[PDB]
Amino acid sequence: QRIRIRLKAFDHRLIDQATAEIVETAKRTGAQVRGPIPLPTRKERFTVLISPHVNKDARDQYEIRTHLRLVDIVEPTEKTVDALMRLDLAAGVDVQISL
Amino acid sequence: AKQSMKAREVKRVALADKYFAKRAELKAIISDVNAASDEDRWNAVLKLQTLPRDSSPSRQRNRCRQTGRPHGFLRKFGLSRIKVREAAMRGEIPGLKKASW
Amino acid sequence: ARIAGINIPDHKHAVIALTSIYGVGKTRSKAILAAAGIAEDVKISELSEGQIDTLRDEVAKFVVEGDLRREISMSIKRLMDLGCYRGLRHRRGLPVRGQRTKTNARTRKGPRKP
Amino acid sequence: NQYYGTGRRKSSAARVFIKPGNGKIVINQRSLEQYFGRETARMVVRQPLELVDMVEKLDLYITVKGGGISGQAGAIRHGITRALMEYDESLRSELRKAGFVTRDARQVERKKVGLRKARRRPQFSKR
Amino acid sequence: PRRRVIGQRKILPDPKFGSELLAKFVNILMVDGKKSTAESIVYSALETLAQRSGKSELEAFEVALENVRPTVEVKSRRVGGSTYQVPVEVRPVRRNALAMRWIVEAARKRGDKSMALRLANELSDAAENKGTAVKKREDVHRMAEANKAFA
Amino acid sequence: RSLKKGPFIDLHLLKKVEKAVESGDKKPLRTWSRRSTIFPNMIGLTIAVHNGRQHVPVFVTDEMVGHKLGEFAPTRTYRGHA
RNA sequence: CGGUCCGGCCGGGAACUCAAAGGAGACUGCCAGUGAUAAACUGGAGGAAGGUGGGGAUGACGUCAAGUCAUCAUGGCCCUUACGACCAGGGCUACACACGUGCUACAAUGGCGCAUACAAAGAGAAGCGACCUCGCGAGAGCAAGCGGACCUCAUAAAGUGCGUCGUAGUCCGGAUUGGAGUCUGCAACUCGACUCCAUGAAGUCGGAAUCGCUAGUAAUCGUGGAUCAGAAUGCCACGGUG
Ligand SMILES: [K+]
Ligand SMILES: [K+]
Ligand SMILES: [K+]
Ligand SMILES: [K+]
Ligand SMILES: [K+]
Ligand SMILES: [K+]
Ligand SMILES: [K+]
Ligand SMILES: [K+]
Ligand SMILES: [K+]
Ligand SMILES: [Mg+2]
Ligand SMILES: [Mg+2]
Ligand SMILES: [Mg+2]
Ligand SMILES: [Mg+2]
Ligand SMILES: [Mg+2]
Ligand SMILES: [Mg+2]
Ligand SMILES: [Mg+2]
Ligand SMILES: [Mg+2]
Ligand SMILES: [Mg+2]
Ligand SMILES: [Mg+2]
Ligand SMILES: [Mg+2]
Ligand SMILES: [Mg+2]
Ligand SMILES: [Mg+2]
Ligand SMILES: [Mg+2]
Repeated sequence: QRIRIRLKAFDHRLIDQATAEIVETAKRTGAQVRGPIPLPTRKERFTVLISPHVNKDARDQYEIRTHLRLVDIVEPTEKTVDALMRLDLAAGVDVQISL
Repeated sequence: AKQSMKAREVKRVALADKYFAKRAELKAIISDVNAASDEDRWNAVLKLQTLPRDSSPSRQRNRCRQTGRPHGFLRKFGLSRIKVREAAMRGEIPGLKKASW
Repeated sequence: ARIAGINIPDHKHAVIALTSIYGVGKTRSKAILAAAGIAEDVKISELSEGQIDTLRDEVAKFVVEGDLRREISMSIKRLMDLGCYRGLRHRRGLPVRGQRTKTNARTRKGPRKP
Repeated sequence: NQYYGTGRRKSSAARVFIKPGNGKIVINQRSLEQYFGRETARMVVRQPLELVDMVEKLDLYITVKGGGISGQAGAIRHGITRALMEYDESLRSELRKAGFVTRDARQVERKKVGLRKARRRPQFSKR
Repeated sequence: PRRRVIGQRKILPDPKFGSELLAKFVNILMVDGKKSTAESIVYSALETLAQRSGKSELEAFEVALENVRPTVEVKSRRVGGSTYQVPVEVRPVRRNALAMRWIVEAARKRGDKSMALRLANELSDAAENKGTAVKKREDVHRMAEANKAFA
Repeated sequence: RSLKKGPFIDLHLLKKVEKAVESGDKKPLRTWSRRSTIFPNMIGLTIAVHNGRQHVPVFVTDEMVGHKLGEFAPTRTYRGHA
């Protein structure tokens, strides 16, 4: 088969050390790996009133960036499966993997 | 924001989850276009008012979780714009830095 | 020339000609001329008399003249004697469909009175 | 071989392949008169190719994405000029004087808070 | 403009003719960013100026433009609450700018059907020194000669 | 308007007119239900409709059918400015 | 390049567009001239960009006993079978008037009809909801796909081509009112949005006065989001023409 792995996080340093962890766990265990590719980063904006009572035109603008990385895996061995299910990832990376 | 106004809100969502999203059957199934369009649909329209004046998610004012403010709400955070800003500058909301594009 | 609507219209195109008939807008006028079989860019000069009471025959299928004015005037007096909320806005001179009267009720109230 | 150029204007992006010899310009598998109805857009895509003289000497295969009419036509002209400077490289210094080498960096200014537009302010009254 | 005295932006020539003064004339005619609408009005007006009333088309356009260009205008000068009207010579950049602005505004307030035929009448009035775009020029020239003492 | 699949009336008003249907003319029926539509079944009754502070009596005639009860009880008092 | 049902749709390619990580680039660095052997100014070359390249964020000591005890917190005062608490209905939408901020107009650089081009930035699971069938229409029925560079919202409008209207209170304007509907919701009377038919006010460019803008700006044309069951001419964003 191919197994597809999506990574999303709020930081880009933390997300591509996490991809570097899973591209090098996967041909250390001996599989061709496809990627990693950066998908477009979805940025969500917010705009608040800062004053407790009036003054409409005084505002702040904030943002959350969600970075995305995609790795496809070519050669899903038995050794490859038990390697990258038991890996030491950080608290900021969300993983959702595809069969 | 007036302890009773929050208790009115806490009671409203707890009583809304009590009936609706479970027994929305009274209008989503019987008030349909087929052979139930006889008296059984009409008794369904009558039966919908036996349930309390609450129960409906259209009476949720959806206030802030800390202060209980009814205005300036943000559904992403659950907090008012005063408390979103006060906690974002403290670094409490993850990934929320000041936007400048 | 004149119709069963016994207004005397223009010598412009017929689809604007029948709009001068009270009770016929543009959709009704397009439905008259399509059922009478006569094109829209055709004036009522070039329209001979066999083509004009085929229009009077077709216009007579709607409630269109001062006979409709009676139907409109019965609609308003009925509310003005029912004593409902719409009749109170009608018998007085204030807007009926729930618009702002603090400002800008000016077409209903006439020019302003200091 | 194909000689290539990339040009862009406001939000448009054009790739340009030039091929040695004839006068066929085809754009998004349509030719110039079918794509650009406006004569001004036809002229500015022609413009780099009359300082360099090309009667029917270069086939141009161009595609373009994004923007509008004048954005795409300026993105083509910037893409042609980069392809011709790849083509012989002696063309640069007269193409500089014509101002065609400059990437036009004029972007739309963002809307600002408190303002009706990028710079339009609401109507002020003293009282 | 206190401190940063600037250059100026360079514009395209007209596509059909290679004219940069017609490109300025289409710009002055243009309303709300509609350039394609305004080129069709000028080209319609320049044709019916050329073909109905003597050829040599943009040769005829400057014959109409020569007859509305002012040579001396007036400008205020504030001293003590009594501010004089002093005649000043007009720059040739401003000469074309004032002539084309007076012709467009003359052609706007006519009663004919199209805009191109209002423009065509105003250019044929100006080529023969009549109309109202010419009379804006001598009204400026009358006022300049009236205040000639303040040179 | 409300759509064609069912006019609205409250049940406490529907039962109260039902017992004035058979048992005859009464005192005017006190109600707070201004949002109910007037049925055929109510011609001849007097419904006292609440308007915020009082109950205004409404004698039902045949042209009131299909209207709301709140239309015959004005909630705002106003008579001239100056 | 092969093949094709002529759609990158298949084989395939990693060039190009683009995506997002890393790096390079602009410093008055270089060349003249002016300058007090100065700091700095004018001009030129090269360059994608030149002198703060464009825009944003970033707001010194302080001023106005400026604003907020109704976001929250808090000193003092006051209420404690009520100034606390629950419920139904009404009200915040009243209307002789005056003012502020907007939207749409008074048309021909336009209105209407048919045909046909070119965007960006977003949102979505009690959600976005395609195809097909029914309805003039708002919508309805059925139901795929999508937690999304994949699916949907979602066919951008100004523009361009052809035809018509021919300077009129009009084929301009769409206020008001009548009738018939749809959807959301326990519930649209007071007091929702939208659709169809009919109605077709004022308005023909605005007194004294006054506002915004120095370039991708003004002007004009559409698109999206937050709030939100439903309910923008407001607010916050985005591109087109210019
Ligand atoms: K009519
Ligand atoms: K206090
Ligand atoms: K109310
Ligand atoms: K009202
Ligand atoms: K407005
Ligand atoms: K105003
Ligand atoms: K309502
Ligand atoms: K009309
Ligand atoms: K909503
Ligand atoms: Mg609500
Ligand atoms: Mg309203
Ligand atoms: Mg814009
Ligand atoms: Mg404002
Ligand atoms: Mg103010
Ligand atoms: Mg590569
Ligand atoms: Mg004070
Ligand atoms: Mg209540
Ligand atoms: Mg209010
Ligand atoms: Mg759709
Ligand atoms: Mg007029
Ligand atoms: Mg400035
Ligand atoms: Mg418009
Ligand atoms: Mg908007």
